[PDB]
Amino acid sequence: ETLNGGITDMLTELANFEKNVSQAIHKYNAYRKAASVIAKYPHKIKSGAEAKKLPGVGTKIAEKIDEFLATGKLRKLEKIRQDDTSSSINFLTRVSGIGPSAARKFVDEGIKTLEDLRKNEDKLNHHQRIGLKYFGDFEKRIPREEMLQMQDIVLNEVKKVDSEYIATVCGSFRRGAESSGDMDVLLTHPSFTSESTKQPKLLHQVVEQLQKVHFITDTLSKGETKFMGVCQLPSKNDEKEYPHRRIDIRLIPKDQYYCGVLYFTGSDIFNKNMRAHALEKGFTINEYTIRPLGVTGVAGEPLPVDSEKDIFDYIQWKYREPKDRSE
DNA sequence: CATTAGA
DNA sequence: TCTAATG
Ligand code: NA
Ligand code: NA
Ligand SMILES: [Zn+2]
Ligand SMILES: [Zn+2]
Ligand SMILES: [Zn+2]
Repeated sequence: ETLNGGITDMLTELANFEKNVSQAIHKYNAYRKAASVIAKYPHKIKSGAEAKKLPGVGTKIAEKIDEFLATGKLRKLEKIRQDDTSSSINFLTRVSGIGPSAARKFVDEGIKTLEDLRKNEDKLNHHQRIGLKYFGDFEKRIPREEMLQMQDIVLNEVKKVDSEYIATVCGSFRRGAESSGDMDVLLTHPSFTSESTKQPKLLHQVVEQLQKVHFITDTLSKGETKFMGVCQLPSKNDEKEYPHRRIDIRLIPKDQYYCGVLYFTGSDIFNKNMRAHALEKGFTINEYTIRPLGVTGVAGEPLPVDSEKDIFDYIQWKYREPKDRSE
């Protein structure tokens, strides 16, 4: 956690680089498991050979481990870090919609900068166009203060549209968080569950309302259950317009709402921990349900959930407010 | 690990 | 159809 820190950090840098700059899923996979185990190792690694005894650590990494222990650096790391091509890919990739694949491509053609991106907006698809457009605004955290206004809006419209809608804003924001990255709204409705062969309109009506009053300003991807756009609080009385925010809305079969809400609310750690617990308690938890375990090794039969409670009850835990879902 | 664009 | 990108 701090004993194997640089080691695991160097390893991750290395890993990540294989994967993006080059396309060596293998090495890239190498560094990762390695970085994974040395991370667990409960002792201060004092040398390569010592490391080496680890599962996943072979001679290559061992060597890196030595150089790094020996001199506080690494050559390949120094080299990479400097490498303009690689720097370039790492950067382009920051545009929402630009992944490694495309990043490499552009570079190839020679678009290495944000400005390059501009004169070449033609080479870019819709998503990427929007990502380019709100590059600054997207990089910005969302102050909770704003979160409350946004939530405020979405709730009112949702409701005006149909009163049968149930929406919950998940994420860190749900957990108390001072700021958040984007708004996640989980939605479900009664007339829509596991069976009841869809009802696309259900998601669409709402998106439509939202855009209607100018909350949603762009569509990154809209399908029949997941809408991915951009929103913005009305830039009030001039002098201060708001930053364009990322928003995601998902439609859920009402019969698997709370599992989902449970899930998305996190945190990753509360999850895993909540999940690990369900197991002893003789169950299984996932993004959509909770099924009792059966001795034959496994089992199914999706238990009926009416609120975040029932799930707790099931695994017979203490209801933990979202606020304290931290781990 | 699942959903959407796109070519 | 696959393969990318977001989560
Ligand atoms: Na080994
Ligand atoms: Na990106
Ligand atoms: Zn020790
Ligand atoms: Zn989020
Ligand atoms: Zn999100």
